[PDB]
Amino acid sequence: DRYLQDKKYIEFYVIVDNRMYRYYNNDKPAIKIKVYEMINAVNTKFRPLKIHIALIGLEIWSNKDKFEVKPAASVTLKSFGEWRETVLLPRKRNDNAQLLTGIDFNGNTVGRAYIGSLCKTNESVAIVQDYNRRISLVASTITHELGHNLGIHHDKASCICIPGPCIMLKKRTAPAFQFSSCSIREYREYLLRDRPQCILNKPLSTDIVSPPICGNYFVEVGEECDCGSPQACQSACCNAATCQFKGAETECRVAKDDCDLPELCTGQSAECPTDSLQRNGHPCQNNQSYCYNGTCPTLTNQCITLLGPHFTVSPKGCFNLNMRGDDGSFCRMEDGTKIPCAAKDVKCGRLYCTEKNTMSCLIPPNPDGIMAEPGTKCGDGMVCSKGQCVDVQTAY
Ligand SMILES: *[C@@H]1O[C@H](CO[C@@H]2O[C@@H](C)[C@@H](O)[C@@H](O)[C@@H]2O)[C@@H](O[C@@H]2O[C@H](CO)[C@@H](O)[C@H](O)[C@H]2NC(C)=O)[C@H](O)[C@H]1NC(C)=O
Ligand SMILES: *[C@@H]1O[C@H](CO[C@H]2O[C@@H](C)[C@@H](O)[C@@H](O)[C@@H]2O)[C@@H](O[C@@H]2O[C@H](CO)[C@@H](O)[C@H](O)[C@H]2NC(C)=O)[C@H](O)[C@H]1NC(C)=O
Ligand SMILES: [Ca+2]
Ligand SMILES: [Ca+2]
Ligand SMILES: [Ca+2]
Ligand SMILES: [Zn+2]
Repeated sequence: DRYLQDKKYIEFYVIVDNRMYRYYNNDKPAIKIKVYEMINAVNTKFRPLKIHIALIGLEIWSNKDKFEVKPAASVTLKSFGEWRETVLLPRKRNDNAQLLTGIDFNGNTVGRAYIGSLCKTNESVAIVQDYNRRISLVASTITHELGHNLGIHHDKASCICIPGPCIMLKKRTAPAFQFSSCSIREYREYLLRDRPQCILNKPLSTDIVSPPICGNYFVEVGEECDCGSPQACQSACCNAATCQFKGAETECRVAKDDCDLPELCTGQSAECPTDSLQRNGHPCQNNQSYCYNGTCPTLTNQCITLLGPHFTVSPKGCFNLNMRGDDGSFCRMEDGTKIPCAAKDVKCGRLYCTEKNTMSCLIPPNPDGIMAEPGTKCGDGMVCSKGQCVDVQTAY
C-alpha cells in the first residue's frame, strides 16, 4: 500500500529568533524575503520525494526570544521542542517547526534535529543557524535537518550522488541539490514503519503565509493550476507560464476514429479529461457497426484480420449451416458448450469467410473455432451478445 505514491505535505512553521533579527539590522522585509526564498529552495530539493513544505506560520522575535536560546545546540533543540509542544501547538497547528537562529552554536555545529519525528508533539522540530549570507547554503542545512526529522541518517561513505554533494553528507562546503539513493530508501522505510498521519492532508491555499510561487507545483492564491515550468509541465490544460487553465476550445485528445469521442480542455481544470469513447450501440462505419468498448466489430473485418485483405464475410446463406450444431457449424452457449444455432442466432456462431466478390462459404481453420466477436453487428438493430443475436438496447 501507499503512501508512497501520494503527494505529502508538511504544514511548516518558522521562528526567526531575536539574534537573527538583530543580525538582519531589524529589517523584517529582508528577513521575510530570505525565508521565502529558502523555503522555495527546500521544496525544489524535496520534490523527488513527493513532499511539499507549506509555510503556514512565521514569527519574528523582534523584541525578545520566547524561550532561552543557548549555544549548546542540543540544549536549544530540546527547549524549542518543549516550547513548541507546551506553548505553540495548543494555539497553532503545524506538522513541524524550524527555529532559524543568529546565535553562534558551540563548535562548528550549524543545526540539530530529532530523527524520524514527524508529527510527534515533542520532537517535530529542528534548529538551524543562519550562518552564511548564501541561502544556497542555509537552505541545504534547512533541507538536511528536515531530512533528519523525516527518518534519514547521515550518508555512509558509499552514497552516491553526481555531481555536488548529497544533501545528507554530514559535512558540506558547497550547496547540496539531491538526496542519495540511500537517503531516498531510508525515508521510504521511515514512512512505511511510522506511517506519520499528519503529512497526508493538503493545506488550504488561503492558510499559506509565503507569497504564491508560479511553478512550485502547489496551487496558491491567485493561481488556477501549477504544473511547474513550461518545459516540465505534464498538464495538458494548464498554461504553465501564467498558472492559468487553457481555454475550452483547446482540443487535448482528438477522436482516434468514429467509436472515439474527442477530449477538449474544460476551461476550468488543468488535466485533459479522461478518454471517453462513443456510447456502446452507437452506429459506426457507415451504419455497419455498433460501437463496442470504443471499437466497431464487423464480420467482414474479422474475416480480414483472420485471412487477409482478399477476404470478406460469406453470403448470409452460409450461416444457416450453424443450425446444424455439428462439429464444424454451430453456436456456443455462454459457458460455451456447442449447440445448434436458433435461426435468429446463426451469424453469432461459427464465422464464414469468402474471397471478395465470390459467394463461397469457407472456414478459417481453427481448433476452437472462430465465432463472431462480442458486439458484432448481426442484423439491423442487433449485435452478438453471449453467443446470441440480440437487440440494442441490451445495450449491453
Ligand atoms: C517525547 O515523546 C515520547 C514521550 O511520550 C511519552 O509516552 C508515554 C510512555 C508517557 O510516559 C507520556 O507521558 C510521554 O509523553 C518519548 O518517547 C517514548 O515513547 C514511547 C511510546 O509512548 C515509550 O515506550 C517510551 O518509553 C517513551 N519515553 C519515555 C517515557 O521515557 C520521547 O523520548 C520524548 N522525548 C522528549 C525529548 O521528551
Ligand atoms: C469490454 O469492456 C467491458 C468492461 O467495460 C470497460 O472497462 C474496462 C474494464 C475494459 O474492459 C474496457 O475495454 C471496457 O471498455 C468488459 O466486460 C466485463 O465487465 C466488467 C464490469 O463491467 C469488467 O470489470 C470486466 O473487465 C469484464 N468482465 C470479464 C470477466 O470479462 C469486456 O470484457 C470487454 N470486452 C471484451 C469481451 O473483451
Ligand atoms: Ca498536516
Ligand atoms: Ca504555486
Ligand atoms: Ca476520447
Ligand atoms: Zn546531520
